[PDB]
Amino acid sequence: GPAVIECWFVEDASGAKRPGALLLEPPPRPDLDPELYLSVHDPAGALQAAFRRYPRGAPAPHCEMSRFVPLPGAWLMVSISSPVLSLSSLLRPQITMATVVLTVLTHTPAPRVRLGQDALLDLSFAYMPPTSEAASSLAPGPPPFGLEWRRQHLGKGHLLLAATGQMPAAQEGAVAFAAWDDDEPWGPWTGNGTFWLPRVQPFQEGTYLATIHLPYLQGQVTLELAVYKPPKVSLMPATLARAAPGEAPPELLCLVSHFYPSGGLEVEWELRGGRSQKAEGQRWLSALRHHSDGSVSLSGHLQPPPVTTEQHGARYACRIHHPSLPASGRSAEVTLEGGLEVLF
Amino acid sequence: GPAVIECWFVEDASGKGLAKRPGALLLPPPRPDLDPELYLSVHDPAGALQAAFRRYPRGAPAPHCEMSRFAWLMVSISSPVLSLSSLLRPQVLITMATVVLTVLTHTPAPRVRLGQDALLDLSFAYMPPTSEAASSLAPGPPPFGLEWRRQHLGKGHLLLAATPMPAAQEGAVAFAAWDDDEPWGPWTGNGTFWLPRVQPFQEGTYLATIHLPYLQGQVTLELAVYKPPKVSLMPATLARAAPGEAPPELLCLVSHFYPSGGLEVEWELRGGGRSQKAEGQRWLSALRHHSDGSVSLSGHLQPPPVTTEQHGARYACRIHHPSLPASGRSAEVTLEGGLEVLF
Amino acid sequence: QIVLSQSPAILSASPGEKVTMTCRATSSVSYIHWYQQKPGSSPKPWIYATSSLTSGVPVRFSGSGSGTSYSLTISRVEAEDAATYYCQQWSSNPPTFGGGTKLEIKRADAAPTVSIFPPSSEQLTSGGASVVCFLNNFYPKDINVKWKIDGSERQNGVLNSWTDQDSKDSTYSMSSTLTLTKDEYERHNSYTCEATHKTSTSPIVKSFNR
Amino acid sequence: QIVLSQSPAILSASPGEKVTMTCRATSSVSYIHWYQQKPGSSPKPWIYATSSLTSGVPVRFSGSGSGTSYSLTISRVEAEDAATYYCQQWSSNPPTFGGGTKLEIKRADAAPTVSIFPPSSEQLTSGGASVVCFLNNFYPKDINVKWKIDGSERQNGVLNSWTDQDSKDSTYSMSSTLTLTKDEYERHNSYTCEATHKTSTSPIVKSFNR
Amino acid sequence: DVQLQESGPGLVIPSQSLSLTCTVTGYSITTDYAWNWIRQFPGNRLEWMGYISSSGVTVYNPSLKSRISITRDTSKNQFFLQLISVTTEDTATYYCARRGYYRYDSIDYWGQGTTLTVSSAKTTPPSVYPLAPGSAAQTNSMVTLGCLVKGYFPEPVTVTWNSGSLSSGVHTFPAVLQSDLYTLSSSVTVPSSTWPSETVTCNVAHPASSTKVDKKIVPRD
Amino acid sequence: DVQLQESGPGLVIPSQSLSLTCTVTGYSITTDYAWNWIRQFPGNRLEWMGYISSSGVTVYNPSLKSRISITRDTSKNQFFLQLISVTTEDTATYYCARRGYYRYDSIDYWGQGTTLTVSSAKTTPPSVYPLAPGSAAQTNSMVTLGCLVKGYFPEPVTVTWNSGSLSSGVHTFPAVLQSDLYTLSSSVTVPSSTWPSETVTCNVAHPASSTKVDKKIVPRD
Ligand SMILES: *[C@@H]1O[C@H](CO)[C@@H](O)[C@H](O)[C@H]1NC(C)=O
Ligand SMILES: *[C@@H]1O[C@H](CO)[C@@H](O)[C@H](O)[C@H]1NC(C)=O
Repeated sequence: GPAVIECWFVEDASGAKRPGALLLEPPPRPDLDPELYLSVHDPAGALQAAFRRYPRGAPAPHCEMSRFVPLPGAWLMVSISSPVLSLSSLLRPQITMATVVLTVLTHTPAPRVRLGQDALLDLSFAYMPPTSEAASSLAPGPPPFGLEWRRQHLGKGHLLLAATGQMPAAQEGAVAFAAWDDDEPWGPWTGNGTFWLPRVQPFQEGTYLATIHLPYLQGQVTLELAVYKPPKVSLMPATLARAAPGEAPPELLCLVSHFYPSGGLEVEWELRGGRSQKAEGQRWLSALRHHSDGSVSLSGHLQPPPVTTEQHGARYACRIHHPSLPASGRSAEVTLEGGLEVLF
Repeated sequence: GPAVIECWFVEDASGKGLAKRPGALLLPPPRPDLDPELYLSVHDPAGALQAAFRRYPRGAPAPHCEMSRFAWLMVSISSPVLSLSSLLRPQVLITMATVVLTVLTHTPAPRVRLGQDALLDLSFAYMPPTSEAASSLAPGPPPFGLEWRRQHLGKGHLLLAATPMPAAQEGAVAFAAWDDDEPWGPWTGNGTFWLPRVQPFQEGTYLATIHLPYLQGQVTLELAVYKPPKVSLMPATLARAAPGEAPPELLCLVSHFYPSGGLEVEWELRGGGRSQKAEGQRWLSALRHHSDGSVSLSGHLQPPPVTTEQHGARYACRIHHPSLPASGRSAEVTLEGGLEVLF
Repeated sequence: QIVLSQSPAILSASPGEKVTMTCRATSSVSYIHWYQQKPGSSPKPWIYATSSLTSGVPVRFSGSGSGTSYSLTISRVEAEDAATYYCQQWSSNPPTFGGGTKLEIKRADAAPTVSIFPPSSEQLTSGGASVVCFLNNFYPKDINVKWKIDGSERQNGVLNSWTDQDSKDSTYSMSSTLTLTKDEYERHNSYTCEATHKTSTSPIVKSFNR
Repeated sequence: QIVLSQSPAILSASPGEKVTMTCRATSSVSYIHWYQQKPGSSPKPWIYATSSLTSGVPVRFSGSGSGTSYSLTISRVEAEDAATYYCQQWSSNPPTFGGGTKLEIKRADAAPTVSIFPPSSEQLTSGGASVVCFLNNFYPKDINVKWKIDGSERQNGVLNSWTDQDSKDSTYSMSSTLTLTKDEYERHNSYTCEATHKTSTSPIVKSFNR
Repeated sequence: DVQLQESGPGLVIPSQSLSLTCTVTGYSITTDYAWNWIRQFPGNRLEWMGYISSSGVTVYNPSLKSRISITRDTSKNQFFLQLISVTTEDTATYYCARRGYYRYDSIDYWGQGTTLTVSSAKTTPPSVYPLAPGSAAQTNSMVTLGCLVKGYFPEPVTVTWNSGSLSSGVHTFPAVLQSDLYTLSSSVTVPSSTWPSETVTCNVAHPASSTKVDKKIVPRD
Repeated sequence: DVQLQESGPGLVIPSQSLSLTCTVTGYSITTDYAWNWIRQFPGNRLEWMGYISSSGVTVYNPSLKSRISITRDTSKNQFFLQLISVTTEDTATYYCARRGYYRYDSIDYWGQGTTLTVSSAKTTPPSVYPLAPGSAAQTNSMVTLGCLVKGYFPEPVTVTWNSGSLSSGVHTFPAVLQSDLYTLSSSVTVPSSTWPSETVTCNVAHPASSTKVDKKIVPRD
């Protein structure tokens, strides 16, 4: 990947934003002052490996620094956002050089789960402790950490799971897994953190904040969970309740059942015999019927011209395109065999 | 060692003197003289109380033993070989009990020589309840504290402690560790106490306390210091007197011993024959206190003039002291040559 | 992580010998427990606390050992003792087991009882035809089964299974099965299940389609 | 308690040979550090972090490994490399070392130079007499020393010792000390120091009692 | 009697999560005795996984902590095992078991065990075919019969002769793999006098796909 | 620049307590790194005992925790090792050493080592005897001389020739233990033309007995 990352430093206590660079004799470029131009040292290796495994020739990711203040020298928090990965890192200084203390990472910030299936959010983390921690530790080793999972409700935070000595809260059947990669006494430690949500319903999609609590440190990553569901498409004719045949013009109803995203659903009518041809006649779409399982339904109505003898054996079809479907879409059809006297 | 232990269940509260009734500890023969509440069939899974009796010296007398209300029962077994403290939990008829905590020392009355290092050695065993293992994520032996205090009328004096060391007085060092760190079962551990260059002011009663979560174990030790004196005999006289007026008068010097009491000086005239305690006026000087706590002493004897028959014999002072063998120490000066002229 | 190692791996014995397997730990261990497991069932607790028999275990079993080296002893082996024994500790955070030690019983050599079987009627209606062949109750475990159709040993369409060891017979059993297509089944007439054992030479059994 | 094991007890090589020594751990460790220890000296840090050389270590040294298998490689064995190498881990609470691996260096065979010395005049005054023989600078290690008092062989009262090797000669040295008492020493006259090596046969050096 | 009962699907797709259940009877999981999960791989290699400790408090194997979760249901006297993102290395026989809190305590009670495999699968019910000797077969005073079972996958299959009435002389062989289907055969030996007349039927059950059929051995004219 | 130096009594009576001190120069024990104690048994088996950290915190080997005590004195830049109730099995050469706080850190600085013996003892000073060539020598172009150091306890006793001036051609052979006494010999080689000229002195020093004797090698009468 790239060895340099451009970025901007913002002041949270506003009421601005300065440029800066991050180097992962160096390349000079004197457009930055030695206060936002940081040369990173990642002995834990979680930060360098992220850009090493970065896709070849991918666009540059968004980034932002802030002045972190530990609470129950200086500290620079670096947040990096990209469709490839989302990362949070802590840096301590001493081009100004800095060392990476804590790093939280995820390589799937946009997980797309199918309705009714289990969702699996994955992150990892790495911690490099100062000498003060090992020197003061009776029987040294990896520190105890907390792992909390919240979902933003567009104006409200809702805690779902938390890896704990018993003060958790488990909602919607979610479970959290978290573990250091080893219990060695020294050195930086790396760990995995996963979040399992069962039988995901569309009321659970959105922003997921995953928080790592180190004794005096914080890390936060964001994920965008999206749900999709392919529709079930059917095509059947006739109209009304107790109406005589032909009283109303012949109608073709293409019904779509149980699809979630409820947008970009395009319905189309074709006639396949004599080669194919786009269907003729009046056409419109019904109103959405919202279900309880999150999904919705729709009806497309087509009034075609009378059935001519040349179209015997030919079939009418409704094709459908939707983001929860491939480029070919999904199709349903009815063949004019023993049912063409209705539409003629 | 013994297979059964006779004891006494003591009571207080009333303040009219210790009320006591018989009782025994069976490590089942019928005991009628003992009430069924005081006849305990002890169960020691940690094996500290039981092993102390299996390794007990053969033919040794029955050690003193008394239980007290801690229905928590606390067993205190005392003997010149061991001092033991055990806590029992309850659940003809025999009340069954289980040993939970046992703190034990095999040097209850250590005797150290002045200037040497003393080593107070204890051991302890802990049988946890199931509620402790059931609530331990990553389980194992619990962290404990081991404090050391020397008791004397005035104030409690904590000398050393196991690190929770925030003590360390008089150069003392504390040693404590579980025998292993296994997750389950009862655990055993040791607890040694080091005192460098023990001086007479460090004598007294030492209390060792085990600090377990919601538990307390205690034993007492009686550290005593001794110093064998140096004995010597020589002719001497008074200083602020008239020239030649004072009689000859021998001098027995008892140098550098600590236990000031119990030391007596005695005189003899070894050659009728050799058996002849010396005759004449005798007295004892004052105690000369040294910087190391030991004391010194002078013995005096004004014997009669030596005749030509006492030639070849010799005078001697026998020194007896608890820090000495039964024969004591003896120093003699000979009545031959220039000494016969002085005496 | 304390690792346990069992030395004999497999050990043979005639009904009446004294046998002993060992379990050597990498670190000191207070107690090691043993479990007897026969194929197809869960391991049974055999002895706990190094030397204490679990209720129901015959007194001919005994455990011993200390610190880092332990052992399990059978004063006189028995046909019903044919199983695999595992030693287990819990002195460290992850309790481990040994690799096991199978106790194979020695026995007088016995010939197998063979029998062939034609395909079923419900199988031919499906489209396939499988001819099976059972070889039951023979002690020498090694044995070859050749499917000769008029001479050639036909392969690329056969499979056989094995029985561990009987707890009473102290014997073994095999089951060869040749799966064919119906077009190739009725086109032939000979179906022979040949054996090969250390008790004789030839023993064959066949079935004619006609 | 992770236990490290080194594959050869002693690895013999010639100057210019590429030889590899290995270190295997019972459990997975992150890094393995190597130490060189010449006898009578302190273990010197040779390789840290599995593959990094310490400041001053020759570039002909290199280390590799992962998980539970690590190795140490010398691209070209040289005389000054003769020492004992230890691997060390610190992934558990007690950091442990390997058993060691002694690098013995093959060399062209060299004959030793013998030297005998009679008892010292100050020694006879005390009441004892020790005859010293020196076997200097030979590689093939295995050597025999026969003491010949006058004529017969003395098989009692003989002590001797070896040097561990040499960083420059790659040879060895031996020192046989026939000790006696002053009362049982003047009774005989001749004292012969005989050697037996794989180079030639029998270099004898003797002394005549005054 | 304090028995234990494993309950599981027997088949799971890779990268998915499995959920096992242990129902214990004759003893309450809230009084004492840590309740563990132990699995045995193909090749008979035991491995402890973790336990719930009569008052919650989960303790896991360090190698599985990032992948394991054990819970319990106090109201139903059950506890569960959960493994996340399973792989081909996770197929094994899973046991739940009891263990005391002291060093002399052993794993004193085990479950019956449930087989669990991880594959792309598509579980199929079996096809049971009778097995009778030929009409021109030699006559011995003790005939042997059997029933072939093929066409199934998940993992385990059971065979019982005469609903358990025929115990001796029974030989059930392990299954073999052809493509994605298992196949085993069972054998039974019975005196020649007691055949034709009086049953001898082959009862075969197979969960996961939830099937249980019977096969009567008779003709071969 | 940064060095470590061990010191203490080379001999301790059984059931008593030993106390070693490590003095470090060129670096303060309050800034960084751990300060360790490693001993090497007869047989070259290294064993880690414990360390004191730059904050005074101590960590011990689980096999020695009931018997070990590591302290420090920041004023003299020293840390000490105290082993209680020693036994014969405690006889070894002890090293003090430094190591960082990270997994990629090695034990990067060691001491020279201090030999420690434990027995009923009875220290005795050695008897240095000259080793001169015989009266009937071939005196070729190579004169080998030596001295014999016999009759001492505590193992040590270093030996030098001309106080380091004679460095090459020297062979100091290890001591053998006969009864309760040690004995070793040393060999030096000089040309025959420079021994009846100039001095060839054998310098022996026994630290435990507080002796430092010199023996001039003279030809026999
Ligand atoms: C979880 O840990 C394993 C082994 O430590 C590693 O292979 C895997 O990549 C980790 N998970 C993630 C999402 O990186
Ligand atoms: C504790 O003291 C006993 C007393 O004999 C001893 O046997 C045991 O080895 C000691 N424990 C340790 C860990 O040294």
